[PDB]
Amino acid sequence: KKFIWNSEKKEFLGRTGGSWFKILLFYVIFYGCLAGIFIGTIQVMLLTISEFKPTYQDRVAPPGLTQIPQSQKTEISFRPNDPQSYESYVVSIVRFLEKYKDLAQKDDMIFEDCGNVPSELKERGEYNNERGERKVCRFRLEWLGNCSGLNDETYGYKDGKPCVIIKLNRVLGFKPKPPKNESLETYPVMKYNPYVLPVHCTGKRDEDKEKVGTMEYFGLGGYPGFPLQYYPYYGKLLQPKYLQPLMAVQFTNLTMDTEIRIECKAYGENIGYSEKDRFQGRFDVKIEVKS
Amino acid sequence: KERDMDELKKEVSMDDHKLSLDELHRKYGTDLSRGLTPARAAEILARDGPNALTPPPTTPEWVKFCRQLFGGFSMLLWIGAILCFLAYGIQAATEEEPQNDNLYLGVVLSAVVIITGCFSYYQEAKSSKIMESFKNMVPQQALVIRNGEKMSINAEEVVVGDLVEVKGGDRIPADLRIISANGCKVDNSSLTGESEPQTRSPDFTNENPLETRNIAFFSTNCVEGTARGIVVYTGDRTVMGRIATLASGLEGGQTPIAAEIEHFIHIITGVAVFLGVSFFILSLILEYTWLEAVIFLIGIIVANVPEGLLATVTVCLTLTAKRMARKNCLVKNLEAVETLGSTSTICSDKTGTLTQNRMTVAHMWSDNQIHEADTTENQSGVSFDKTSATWLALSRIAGLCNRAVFQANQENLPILKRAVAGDASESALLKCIELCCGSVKEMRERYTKIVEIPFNSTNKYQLSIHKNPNTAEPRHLLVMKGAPERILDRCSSILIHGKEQPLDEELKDAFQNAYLELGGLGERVLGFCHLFLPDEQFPEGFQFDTDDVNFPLDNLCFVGLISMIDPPRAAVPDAVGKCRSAGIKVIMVTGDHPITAKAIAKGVGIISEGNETVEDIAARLNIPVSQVNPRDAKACVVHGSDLKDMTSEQLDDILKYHTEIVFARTSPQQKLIIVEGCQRQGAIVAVTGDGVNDSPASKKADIGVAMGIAGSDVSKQAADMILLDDNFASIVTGVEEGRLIFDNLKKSIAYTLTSNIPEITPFLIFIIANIPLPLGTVTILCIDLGTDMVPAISLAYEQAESDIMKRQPRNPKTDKLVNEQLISMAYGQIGMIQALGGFFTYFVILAENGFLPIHLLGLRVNWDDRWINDVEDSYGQQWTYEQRKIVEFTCHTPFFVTIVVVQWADLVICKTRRNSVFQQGMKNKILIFGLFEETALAAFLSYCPGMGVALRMYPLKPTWWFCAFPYSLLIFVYDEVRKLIIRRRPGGWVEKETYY
Amino acid sequence: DPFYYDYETVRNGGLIFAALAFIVGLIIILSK
Ligand SMILES: *[C@@H]1O[C@H](CO)[C@@H](O[C@@H]2O[C@H](CO)[C@@H](O)[C@H](O)[C@H]2NC(C)=O)[C@H](O)[C@H]1NC(C)=O
Ligand SMILES: *[C@@H]1O[C@H](CO)[C@@H](O[C@@H]2O[C@H](CO)[C@@H](O)[C@H](O)[C@H]2NC(C)=O)[C@H](O)[C@H]1NC(C)=O
Ligand SMILES: CC(C)CCC[C@@H](C)[C@H]1CC[C@H]2[C@@H]3CC=C4C[C@@H](O)CC[C@]4(C)[C@H]3CC[C@]12C
Ligand SMILES: CC(C)CCC[C@@H](C)[C@H]1CC[C@H]2[C@@H]3CC=C4C[C@@H](O)CC[C@]4(C)[C@H]3CC[C@]12C
Ligand SMILES: CC(C)CCC[C@@H](C)[C@H]1CC[C@H]2[C@@H]3CC=C4C[C@@H](O)CC[C@]4(C)[C@H]3CC[C@]12C
Ligand SMILES: C[C@]12CC/C(=N\OCCN)C[C@@H]1C(=O)C[C@@H]1[C@@H]2CC[C@]2(C)C(=O)CC[C@@H]12
Ligand SMILES: *[C@@H]1O[C@H](CO)[C@@H](O)[C@H](O)[C@H]1NC(C)=O
Ligand SMILES: [Mg+2]
Ligand SMILES: [Mg+2]
Ligand code: NA
Repeated sequence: KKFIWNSEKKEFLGRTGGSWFKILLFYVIFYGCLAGIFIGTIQVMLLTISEFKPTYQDRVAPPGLTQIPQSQKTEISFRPNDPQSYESYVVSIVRFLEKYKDLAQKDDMIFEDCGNVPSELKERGEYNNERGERKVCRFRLEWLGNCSGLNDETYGYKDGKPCVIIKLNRVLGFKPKPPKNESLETYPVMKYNPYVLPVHCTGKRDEDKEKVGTMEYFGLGGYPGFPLQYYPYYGKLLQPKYLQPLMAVQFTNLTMDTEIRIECKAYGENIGYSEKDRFQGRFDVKIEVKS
Repeated sequence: KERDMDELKKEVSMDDHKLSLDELHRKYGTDLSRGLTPARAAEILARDGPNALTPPPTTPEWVKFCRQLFGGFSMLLWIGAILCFLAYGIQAATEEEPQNDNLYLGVVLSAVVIITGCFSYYQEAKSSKIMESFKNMVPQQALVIRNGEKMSINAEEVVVGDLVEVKGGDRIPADLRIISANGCKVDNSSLTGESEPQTRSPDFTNENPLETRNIAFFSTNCVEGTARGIVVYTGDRTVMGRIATLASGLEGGQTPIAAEIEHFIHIITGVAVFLGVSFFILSLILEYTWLEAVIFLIGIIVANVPEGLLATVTVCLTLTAKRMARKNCLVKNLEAVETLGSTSTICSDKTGTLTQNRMTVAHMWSDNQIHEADTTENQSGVSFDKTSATWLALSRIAGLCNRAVFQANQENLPILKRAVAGDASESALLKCIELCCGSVKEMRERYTKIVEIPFNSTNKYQLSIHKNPNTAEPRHLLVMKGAPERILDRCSSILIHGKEQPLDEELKDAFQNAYLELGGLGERVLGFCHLFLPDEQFPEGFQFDTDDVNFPLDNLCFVGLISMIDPPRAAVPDAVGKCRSAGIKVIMVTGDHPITAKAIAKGVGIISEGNETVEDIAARLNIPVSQVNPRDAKACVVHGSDLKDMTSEQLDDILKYHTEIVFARTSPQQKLIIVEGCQRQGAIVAVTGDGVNDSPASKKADIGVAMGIAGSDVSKQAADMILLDDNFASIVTGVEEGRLIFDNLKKSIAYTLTSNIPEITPFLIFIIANIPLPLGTVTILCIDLGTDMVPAISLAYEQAESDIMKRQPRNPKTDKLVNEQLISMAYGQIGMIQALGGFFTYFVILAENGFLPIHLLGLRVNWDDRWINDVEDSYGQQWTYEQRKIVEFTCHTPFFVTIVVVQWADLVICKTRRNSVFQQGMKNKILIFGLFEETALAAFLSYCPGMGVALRMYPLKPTWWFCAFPYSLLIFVYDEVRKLIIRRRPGGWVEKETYY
Repeated sequence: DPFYYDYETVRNGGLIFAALAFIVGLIIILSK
């Protein structure tokens, strides 16, 4: 009963040739109309959104806190001697900072020299297209001392006492608000509380906090945070080649051959946290410089 | 070697009955008037086993429970669950932080099969739980003569070769060889099917042990008189014993509904493996390795298996089975409820099934006029004219001169169903006078009987003289009854409206053609007469001692004849008409005499009025039967005497060219062969019987239909459906509900098969376009095992779109449950719109949150990564892992809601296969609740506090509930115009390709 | 701020709808 393939009375795979053509033609027209309908409705959907602002922005309420060495498990395990052991790290750091070189930020028509001191926020009008392409404040690698250097094509970084810079999640129209001068026990920090978003790193328990001896922060003018003069963001369409602020963190006194956990928590009123997302506001890392 | 054992039972039985009295006693070593010594009796008792059929093969409850966990459909969910743990075995060992979705899925599939097994098992076991409440097996002791003395012992304590005596009313224990009888009439109804009480005489008569009268049979009752017999067969070796053992040892077959289940899976997996394999090849062509491609093969195939369809189908069958139980039409099998709808040939039994198996007064003769009496079991028919002197005289002759009365407890029972002691003929006469002529109690004691003359072995006449208490005439009233040929000789006067007339041939020949009318109708005719004795020649003190001529045998006044026969049940003829209207070929199968079988078939509808048999054509032309052409006779009678010498091909030819067939005098084994012959035609056969001869026919039949009270216990257990009310119209109700649930199952199947496309397409393009997951697993379970449960079940409550009792029976090889038309609509068109609607809501949510639909291409590579917490969207924003994963899960929840939205219209369109929604109408209240529950439950699964915590289903922004609205409306429009064109164009395009 | 969504109000309305539509469905199958 399963050899209905053909017969002398015309059937193929179950039906005739004229029937195969009728069915195939119908399905082509039907699915063609279905495709045209889905495309027309998806076009109306595209017409319900603008080019300068996402309609819903509540799912990114607390900005994240990422790092340069996008590790497979947020762990930094390498050998202070073997250059190939830490190649995966340095490669990502150089590729990340490749857009921050002095040669990359050379056009004066799209770049604006903000300043050597963190200042107040810079609002470039509204988010519409009435104004031209907004300017992006420059951020030279020199601001991150001891984690930038004037190295060649390969940024000879720190083998012993590594460097891990932190970055605030770029959010459109987001205005960072640092904590009030009434700081609720925020771990020794500079008095530049009004024009910089503070970020403080620490261990995770009584063990990690003891293994991590000394940490040195680097930023704009020497402040451990992000300057307010670089916010808010006006989208990729209006601000292409935008350079968000960076802040490096170096762990000088580490206990070699020991995996220790570090939590870099960014503080502020407009900075939320989440017990489910260990990256919202805070940031974790597992460093282990095994010799 | 049990094959040979079954072949020795399908053979017709043999005996050693035809032997001299001395030969039988020597072969058995038994005294004829004394039996045997009790020690000899106990010696055989502990030799071959007590006289009782071996209990049925007990069926332990764990066996049938594990039975419900297997089958054909549940087997598909089992291999699917195994593939889930197999896929999980490959996934766990190979990837990091594996997800608990596949393991969650494997255990859920296992739970689905288990719960379905428990629910279906509870229903099948409930049918048996009420069936065990019908075993009212009352122990019946037998009267055996041993050591020259009479003794009453249990039937099991009876052995072979000993004298056994039976009284009128006693049930024959084992098979006896009558040695001395005295007016003994036995009831061979429950065994061979002989309706009228067949008498038993010690003299050997026919070569067939069934027709001969020197044999008493197992499970047969002695109607009247007494008789003696030597036990020949005992226990299971008995006649009905070998029949019962044969029924238990016969195959049950494959139900038509189960065959549709098998053909259903043949396509479900055919496309599942086609999609899985073709996509497995595609995935390896792209970039996915063998490790991941194997999981893709399993995921695509496993998703294409409707998990919730097993439970919905089981409940869908259970609902119709519930209605069967409401009308006292129980089904021992949960799926046997469908078999009636697929039936195209019903093999019915005459005695007990079609007929009431009880002698009843059929017609009366008065004033040269036939008067039909009411013969309905419930007494709801036409009443004759009961206001004439001819009627009062005839009624008095019957009510008075008749050896029949009621019993003790027979006081509250109805006039017909109550018990009467005596001859079956005398019992019928009593039930008719007690119903149409007041009461026979006072009507009998009124005319005081002086001297009676019972029936005689020759010239069978029964007369008696009574006193006349009328306040006008003191003359004695003599009454007599007998065969018309035995009373015409003893009559000279004729009664008409009150006055007498001579035996003029102008009315006497008119009496002969009427006698030939009732006789030709297959009934038993009797003649009643009376006469006024001259009190001047026989004073009030003269005692008419029964010796010499005290009553004038001749010169009597004849009033009229009274015929009688077992009538068909009340709703039997109408039901036969409904089945033939439905296209079901009705075939009478019985062991009764052909003279009555042909007449009963004429009266129920198996034989149409006007059609002639092969014999009828010859008699109409006064020519031999061998000359007529059998093609000229649409109907034909088949005797068991000729069926024995037949081949399979000959029986096929009888069924092919004869539309109305009646099998008479067919042995129980021949009943089995007849059913096997109808099955060779490939048509679905249903057997409706009651006696033990119907056990081998009902068991092998696709569905056995037995009588709840008037049916023997053996054929009642071998059947698949029982009629506790014995209303044969339940067969018509069964065929109606069978075709009804079949088409409703098609609708429910297409509904669950439609949701499959939007359930798998997200995961398909997830592999192709490399976009984030459009729909999650847990969200799919909320559809197949949550919301859609109510619409699928509510689709069973759908009524008929047109008259189902007007269409012809479905061809098994043609009208399949699931064909390429249903799939062309569910998987091809309707489900396709549901899939695209889901993708619409998918792109809508992502684009409104900053992920343009064009930007989502190739994003799953970094999207599914857990540590890349800065993935650039379309506006330049950076999304963390949970920030974007929350969006993905809150994109699965509205996708699930999108499914419910398109399922609104999908439910309304699947509700009607051909009629418009305006024609059929939204009167299905369960379906209305199906929409309300499905919708409200869907909103609960998204807005309850903690859904995004347990089921990872986050709340929806209110604008998503309308992203899928036009898709449902479009589905409704396209399917509505489709069925509209099916209405105006019943030709081919919209009917052969889309209609299913 | 445009980065705050009133999820509690929308969620509240969703459950009230799930209550009304369900109890009304119950009234539907109870034609009395
Ligand atoms: C950056 O690294 C240089 C080393 O190349 C550090 O310079 C040393 O600073 C200490 C004081 O902390 C002096 O005692 C040493 O003599 C310096 N050595 C050299 C070679 O210059 C410098 O301190 C580091 N900068 C920061 C901010 O930590
Ligand atoms: C850097 O860390 C080292 C420990 O690795 C500190 O030196 C140790 O001090 C303890 C006493 O508290 C001694 O028992 C150890 O022998 C010391 N080890 C070494 C290698 O010197 C050191 O004080 C830390 N320095 C700074 C600037 O934090
Ligand atoms: C991931 C993408 C590329 C897969 C595309 C699959 C499309 C082209 C397939 C999926 C289901 C298919 C249909 C399945 C059902 C029918 C009816 C049958 O009697 C003839 C084939 C026909 C008419 C098919 C046409 C092609 C079809 C629509
Ligand atoms: C592009 C689409 C939306 C337009 C299609 C037109 C639809 C919506 C119109 C066209 C014909 C209309 C139907 C005409 C006939 C009937 C039967 C009548 O007893 C009630 C109204 C009813 C049920 C109408 C309902 C609305 C209807 C189906
Ligand atoms: C086709 C028609 C007749 C079906 C009628 C049901 C429609 C109108 C109902 C079914 C589900 C409903 C939604 C259920 C849930 C929500 C969330 C709530 O916080 C606001 C209302 C909102 C957004 C409802 C809008 C109206 C809605 C889409
Ligand atoms: C289980 C899964 C594949 C494995 C998986 N994650 O595998 C990566 C482990 N590191 C989760 C996927 C889902 O949740 C969705 C699953 C999919 C297999 C196929 C499934 C089960 C379907 O037909 C519908 C849901 C689909
Ligand atoms: C915060 O308070 C300190 C003294 O407690 C003061 O020196 C500093 O200027 C204050 N900063 C602001 C922004 O008020
Ligand atoms: Mg499904
Ligand atoms: Mg019977
Ligand atoms: Na059966």
